[PDB]
Amino acid sequence: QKCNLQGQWRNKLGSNLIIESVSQNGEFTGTYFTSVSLIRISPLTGYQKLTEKPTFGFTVHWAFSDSITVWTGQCFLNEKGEEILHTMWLLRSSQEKEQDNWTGTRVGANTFTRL
Amino acid sequence: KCNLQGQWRNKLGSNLIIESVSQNGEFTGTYFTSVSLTNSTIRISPLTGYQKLTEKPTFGFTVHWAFSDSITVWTGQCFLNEKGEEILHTMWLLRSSQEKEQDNWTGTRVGANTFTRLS
Amino acid sequence: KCNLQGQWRNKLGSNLIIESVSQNGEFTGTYFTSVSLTNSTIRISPLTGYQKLTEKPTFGFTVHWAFSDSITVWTGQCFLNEKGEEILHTMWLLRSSQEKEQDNWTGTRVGANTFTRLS
Amino acid sequence: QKCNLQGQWRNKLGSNLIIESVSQNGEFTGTYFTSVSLIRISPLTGYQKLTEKPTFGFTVHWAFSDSITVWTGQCFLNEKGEEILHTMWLLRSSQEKEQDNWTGTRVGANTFTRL
Ligand SMILES: O=C(O)CCCC[C@@H]1SC[C@@H]2NC(=O)N[C@@H]21
Ligand SMILES: O=C(O)CCCC[C@@H]1SC[C@@H]2NC(=O)N[C@@H]21
Repeated sequence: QKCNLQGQWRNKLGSNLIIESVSQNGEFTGTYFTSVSLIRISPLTGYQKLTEKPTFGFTVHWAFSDSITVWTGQCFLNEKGEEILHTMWLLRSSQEKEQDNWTGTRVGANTFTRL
Repeated sequence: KCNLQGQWRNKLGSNLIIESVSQNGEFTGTYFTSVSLTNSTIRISPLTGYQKLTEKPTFGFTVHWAFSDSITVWTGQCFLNEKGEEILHTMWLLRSSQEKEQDNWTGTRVGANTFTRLS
Repeated sequence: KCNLQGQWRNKLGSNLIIESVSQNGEFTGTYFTSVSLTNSTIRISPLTGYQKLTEKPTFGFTVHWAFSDSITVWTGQCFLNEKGEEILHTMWLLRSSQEKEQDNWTGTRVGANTFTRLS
Repeated sequence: QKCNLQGQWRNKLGSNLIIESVSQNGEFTGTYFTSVSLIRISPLTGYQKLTEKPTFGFTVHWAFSDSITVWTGQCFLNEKGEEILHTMWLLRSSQEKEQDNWTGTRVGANTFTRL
């Protein structure tokens, strides 16, 4: 356990984060399955650092919606010795007009643990 | 619709280049920041993300800084302004690498930037 | 130092008025927003907050919207620009009232605004 | 238990939030005691809504520091029937120059429970 993000993860909302083999340069791909909404299987792409307790970020391209979410976070080993992802996210909604842009960005935080 | 391809700058003078956009909305490119937290030499850094292929597309991307242990993500939407020029309204989160879990709370900065074409 | 007292506007046309500043940094005033989530009639709403009484003061405040169940908080810093005019750089969180705990995650919007004096 | 914010609260960082009697118009005052830093007793001022499951916000004026934090959130009764504050916050640090403003705002989330 050294925070190679590869594998399946869940958050408290019940969403599933599936991350593939991390490339030599830290790039990864995967799949996001969400139970909440403002059933979707959506692709993601991002990067992780190659260090101990890596930082990372990724974008989910929500299927059948005009929204996008980005997450960024860092992986740590908790007190019980297990890997936890601490994240914060921005959820962008599509606005009809430029003047409505101020309303288009939600923010939040979630922790992921392994399935 | 927008064409996120090409070169953009923000008010800080940072340069965003989107190299290619695929039919699934995925894109790749580079980011050259005019500002940093670190005292290390800034270098061009890679990015990956997605856009919607719609009118006034939303998009998001991650920059994997080549010169620090940080990561930044942006998400935003492209509009045409009054003059009919393309503008990307974005907000971003900058993650710094913390030493221990107990310091996690200090690790995330937030901000906004608007990108335009090079004048 | 800045004098946060008086009238300010942001790029959306919203009007921030700071009525008074006490020696402990506490201030009160009102906010009139040019934009809202609701379709209800916008009305002037009260605010309370604090500034540092330093050069280039940081500050924060909360607006208790009079016409909705939302709350917004801003925090920022005052600088002098190139022309020697006062500017407040802020970021804000807008909390909307959610029906149930399970919807909490949808409840917080974020953004940035800069405020200047009335021209 | 109907989310009158009055009383003592703690978050997972071990900070203490002390909120006084809420006024007729929803305004409140109080005191914030933090264990983390970038011992402080600091004043706060803010407002709560007068509704069920009230939203709220407040500013803490950190003693002996040039920083400010604002929180905004909503109070709910959890599954065990107890009051929880779900919050997000912006922490502003004082920058030396206008050009450094981009680096001055941290963001986060915390949940408070009663002491
Ligand atoms: O110093 C680091 O650790 C990485 C560089 C951070 C650059 C930040 S990220 C958000 C903001 N927008 C930019 O044009 N650059 C900065
Ligand atoms: O509609 C509501 O529920 C309350 C009005 C929200 C106004 C928002 S808060 C942040 C942003 N800055 C402004 O000048 N007004 C909007």
